[PDB]
Amino acid sequence: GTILIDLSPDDKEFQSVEEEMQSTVREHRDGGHAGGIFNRYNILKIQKVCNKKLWERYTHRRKEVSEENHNHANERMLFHGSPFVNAIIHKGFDERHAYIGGMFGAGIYFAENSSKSNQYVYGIGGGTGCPVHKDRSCYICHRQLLFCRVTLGKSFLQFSAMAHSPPGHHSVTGRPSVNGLALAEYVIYRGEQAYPEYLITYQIMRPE
Ligand SMILES: CC(C)(C)c1ccc(-c2nc3ccccc3c(=O)[nH]2)cc1
Ligand SMILES: [Zn+2]
Repeated sequence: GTILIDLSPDDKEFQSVEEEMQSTVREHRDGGHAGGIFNRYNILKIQKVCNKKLWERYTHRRKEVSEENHNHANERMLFHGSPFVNAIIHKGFDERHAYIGGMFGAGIYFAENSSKSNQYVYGIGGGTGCPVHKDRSCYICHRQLLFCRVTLGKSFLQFSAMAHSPPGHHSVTGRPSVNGLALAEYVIYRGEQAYPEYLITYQIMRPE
Protein backbone atom coordinates (compact mmCIF):
# COMPACT_ATOMS: atom_id res chain seq x y z
CA GLY A 1 0.00 0.00 0.00
CA THR A 2 2.96 2.36 -0.36
CA ILE A 3 3.09 4.89 -3.18
CA LEU A 4 5.86 7.47 -3.72
CA ILE A 5 4.89 10.97 -4.83
CA ASP A 6 7.66 12.73 -6.72
CA LEU A 7 8.08 16.39 -5.67
CA SER A 8 9.04 19.24 -7.96
CA PRO A 9 12.12 21.29 -6.95
CA ASP A 10 9.77 24.25 -7.52
CA ASP A 11 7.60 23.03 -4.62
CA LYS A 12 8.15 24.87 -1.32
CA GLU A 13 7.88 21.45 0.37
CA PHE A 14 10.88 20.16 -1.65
CA GLN A 15 12.81 23.33 -0.85
CA SER A 16 12.31 23.23 2.92
CA VAL A 17 13.11 19.49 3.07
CA GLU A 18 16.29 20.11 1.02
CA GLU A 19 17.21 23.07 3.22
CA GLU A 20 16.98 20.67 6.18
CA MET A 21 19.34 18.19 4.44
CA GLN A 22 21.99 20.78 3.49
CA SER A 23 22.05 22.98 6.61
CA THR A 24 22.44 20.08 9.07
CA VAL A 25 25.66 18.80 7.51
CA ARG A 26 28.57 18.87 9.96
CA GLU A 27 32.13 17.57 10.10
CA HIS A 28 32.56 14.24 11.85
CA ARG A 29 35.16 13.03 14.34
CA ASP A 30 36.11 10.14 12.05
CA GLY A 31 37.33 12.65 9.43
CA GLY A 32 34.82 11.21 6.95
CA HIS A 33 35.72 7.53 7.39
CA ALA A 34 32.12 6.26 7.79
CA GLY A 35 30.11 8.64 5.62
CA GLY A 36 32.62 10.17 3.21
CA ILE A 37 34.14 13.63 2.78
CA PHE A 38 31.66 16.37 1.83
CA ASN A 39 30.23 19.73 2.95
CA ARG A 40 26.98 19.42 0.99
CA TYR A 41 24.77 17.19 -1.15
CA ASN A 42 23.53 16.97 -4.69
CA ILE A 43 19.81 16.29 -4.13
CA LEU A 44 18.59 14.09 -6.99
CA LYS A 45 15.01 13.41 -5.92
CA ILE A 46 12.68 13.96 -2.96
CA GLN A 47 9.60 11.75 -2.66
CA LYS A 48 6.62 11.79 -0.34
CA VAL A 49 5.85 8.42 1.23
CA CYS A 50 2.10 7.66 1.28
CA ASN A 51 0.94 4.62 3.21
CA LYS A 52 -2.48 4.89 4.85
CA LYS A 53 -2.05 1.83 7.07
CA LEU A 54 1.42 2.88 8.22
CA TRP A 55 0.22 6.46 8.80
CA GLU A 56 -2.77 5.28 10.88
CA ARG A 57 -0.42 3.01 12.83
CA TYR A 58 1.71 6.09 13.51
CA THR A 59 -1.13 8.43 14.62
CA HIS A 60 -2.71 5.81 16.91
CA ARG A 61 0.55 5.54 18.83
CA ARG A 62 0.99 9.33 18.74
CA LYS A 63 -2.38 9.91 20.46
CA GLU A 64 -1.39 7.36 23.15
CA VAL A 65 1.92 9.06 23.95
CA SER A 66 0.31 12.50 23.85
CA GLU A 67 -2.27 11.40 26.43
CA GLU A 68 0.50 10.03 28.72
CA ASN A 69 2.40 13.34 28.36
CA HIS A 70 -0.05 16.27 28.95
CA ASN A 71 -1.37 16.25 25.35
CA HIS A 72 2.13 16.70 23.93
CA ALA A 73 3.45 14.16 21.41
CA ASN A 74 6.79 16.00 21.29
CA GLU A 75 7.01 15.34 17.55
CA ARG A 76 10.10 16.06 15.47
CA MET A 77 11.31 15.70 11.92
CA LEU A 78 14.49 13.62 12.06
CA PHE A 79 16.81 11.88 9.59
CA HIS A 80 17.30 8.13 9.37
CA GLY A 81 19.93 6.29 7.33
CA SER A 82 19.85 2.51 6.91
CA PRO A 83 20.68 -0.15 4.36
CA PHE A 84 17.00 -1.14 4.84
CA VAL A 85 15.42 2.13 3.66
CA ASN A 86 13.37 0.13 1.12
CA ALA A 87 11.80 -2.28 3.61
CA ILE A 88 11.04 0.71 5.87
CA ILE A 89 8.92 2.63 3.34
CA HIS A 90 6.81 -0.43 2.40
CA LYS A 91 6.51 -2.31 5.72
CA GLY A 92 7.23 0.47 8.25
CA PHE A 93 9.74 0.59 11.13
CA ASP A 94 10.08 -2.50 13.34
CA GLU A 95 12.60 -4.44 15.50
CA ARG A 96 14.75 -5.52 12.51
CA HIS A 97 15.60 -1.85 11.97
CA ALA A 98 16.88 -1.43 15.54
CA TYR A 99 20.54 -0.72 16.28
CA ILE A 100 21.28 -3.45 18.85
CA GLY A 101 24.79 -2.15 19.64
CA GLY A 102 23.81 1.54 19.95
CA MET A 103 24.99 3.69 22.86
CA PHE A 104 21.46 4.16 24.20
CA GLY A 105 20.53 0.50 23.79
CA ALA A 106 18.63 -1.60 21.28
CA GLY A 107 16.30 0.87 19.54
CA ILE A 108 15.69 2.73 16.29
CA TYR A 109 17.99 5.74 16.04
CA PHE A 110 17.37 9.16 14.52
CA ALA A 111 19.54 12.22 13.88
CA GLU A 112 19.14 15.98 13.72
CA ASN A 113 22.33 16.08 11.60
CA SER A 114 21.58 14.66 8.14
CA SER A 115 25.31 13.83 7.86
CA LYS A 116 25.07 11.72 11.01
CA SER A 117 22.36 9.59 9.36
CA ASN A 118 24.52 9.48 6.22
CA GLN A 119 27.09 7.38 8.18
CA TYR A 120 24.54 4.57 8.35
CA VAL A 121 23.39 4.47 4.74
CA TYR A 122 25.81 1.58 4.02
CA GLY A 123 25.68 -0.02 7.46
CA ILE A 124 27.25 0.49 10.88
CA GLY A 125 30.43 2.54 10.37
CA GLY A 126 29.37 2.85 6.73
CA GLY A 127 29.92 -0.90 6.18
CA THR A 128 32.14 -1.63 3.19
CA GLY A 129 30.92 1.44 1.28
CA CYS A 130 28.70 1.50 -1.80
CA PRO A 131 27.88 -1.92 -3.36
CA VAL A 132 29.48 -1.00 -6.74
CA HIS A 133 32.83 0.60 -5.75
CA LYS A 134 33.18 -0.49 -2.07
CA ASP A 135 33.90 3.16 -1.38
CA ARG A 136 32.55 4.70 1.84
CA SER A 137 33.20 8.08 0.25
CA CYS A 138 31.69 7.35 -3.18
CA TYR A 139 30.73 10.47 -5.13
CA ILE A 140 29.08 8.54 -7.95
CA CYS A 141 26.52 6.14 -6.43
CA HIS A 142 23.04 7.24 -5.37
CA ARG A 143 22.39 7.35 -1.62
CA GLN A 144 19.00 7.46 0.12
CA LEU A 145 17.90 8.97 3.44
CA LEU A 146 14.57 9.12 5.22
CA PHE A 147 13.28 12.32 6.77
CA CYS A 148 10.83 11.04 9.36
CA ARG A 149 8.06 12.17 11.65
CA VAL A 150 9.13 10.93 15.11
CA THR A 151 7.09 10.91 18.32
CA LEU A 152 9.50 11.38 21.21
CA GLY A 153 6.96 12.03 23.97
CA LYS A 154 8.70 12.28 27.33
CA SER A 155 12.34 11.83 26.42
CA PHE A 156 15.00 10.55 28.80
CA LEU A 157 17.78 13.10 28.52
CA GLN A 158 21.24 11.48 28.27
CA PHE A 159 24.40 13.62 28.28
CA SER A 160 27.25 12.00 26.34
CA ALA A 161 30.25 12.30 23.98
CA MET A 162 14.60 -4.63 21.22
CA ALA A 163 14.75 -2.88 24.62
CA HIS A 164 12.20 -0.73 26.45
CA SER A 165 12.21 3.00 27.15
CA PRO A 166 13.53 3.92 30.58
CA PRO A 167 10.45 3.52 32.84
CA GLY A 168 8.27 6.65 32.67
CA HIS A 169 9.65 7.71 29.27
CA HIS A 170 8.84 7.27 25.54
CA SER A 171 12.31 7.84 24.05
CA VAL A 172 15.95 8.69 24.71
CA THR A 173 17.70 11.92 23.78
CA GLY A 174 21.44 11.70 23.39
CA ARG A 175 22.69 15.21 24.12
CA PRO A 176 26.23 15.92 22.83
CA SER A 177 28.68 17.16 25.51
CA VAL A 178 32.12 17.13 23.83
CA ASN A 179 31.72 18.20 20.18
CA GLY A 180 30.09 21.62 20.36
CA LEU A 181 28.84 21.30 16.78
CA ALA A 182 26.97 17.99 17.03
CA LEU A 183 23.18 18.12 17.14
CA ALA A 184 21.06 15.78 19.29
CA GLU A 185 20.39 12.12 18.37
CA TYR A 186 17.26 10.23 19.38
CA VAL A 187 16.15 6.65 20.11
CA ILE A 188 12.64 5.19 20.07
CA TYR A 189 11.85 1.66 21.22
CA ARG A 190 8.66 1.12 19.21
CA GLY A 191 8.42 1.23 15.40
CA GLU A 192 5.00 2.85 15.55
CA GLN A 193 6.57 6.05 16.99
CA ALA A 194 8.02 6.99 13.57
CA TYR A 195 6.66 7.56 10.09
CA PRO A 196 9.01 7.61 7.06
CA GLU A 197 7.64 10.85 5.48
CA TYR A 198 10.28 11.68 2.86
CA LEU A 199 12.61 9.57 0.75
CA ILE A 200 15.58 11.68 -0.34
CA THR A 201 17.92 10.37 -3.03
CA TYR A 202 21.27 12.14 -3.21
CA GLN A 203 25.01 12.18 -3.80
CA ILE A 204 27.53 13.60 -1.37
CA MET A 205 29.64 16.11 -3.28
CA ARG A 206 33.42 16.23 -3.51
CA PRO A 207 34.43 19.46 -1.73
CA GLU A 208 36.31 21.99 -3.88
C1 LIG B 1 21.55 -2.17 12.42
C2 LIG B 1 21.02 -1.38 11.23
C3 LIG B 1 21.89 -1.71 10.03
C4 LIG B 1 19.57 -1.78 10.97
C5 LIG B 1 21.06 0.13 11.51
C6 LIG B 1 21.66 0.63 12.67
C7 LIG B 1 21.70 2.00 12.93
C8 LIG B 1 21.15 2.92 12.04
C9 LIG B 1 21.20 4.29 12.33
N1 LIG B 1 21.80 4.68 13.48
C10 LIG B 1 21.89 5.97 13.82
C11 LIG B 1 22.52 6.32 15.02
C12 LIG B 1 22.61 7.67 15.38
C13 LIG B 1 22.06 8.65 14.53
C14 LIG B 1 21.43 8.30 13.33
C15 LIG B 1 21.35 6.96 12.97
C16 LIG B 1 20.73 6.56 11.79
O1 LIG B 1 20.25 7.41 11.00
N2 LIG B 1 20.67 5.23 11.50
C17 LIG B 1 20.54 2.43 10.87
C18 LIG B 1 20.50 1.05 10.62
ZN1 LIG C 1 29.95 3.84 -5.67
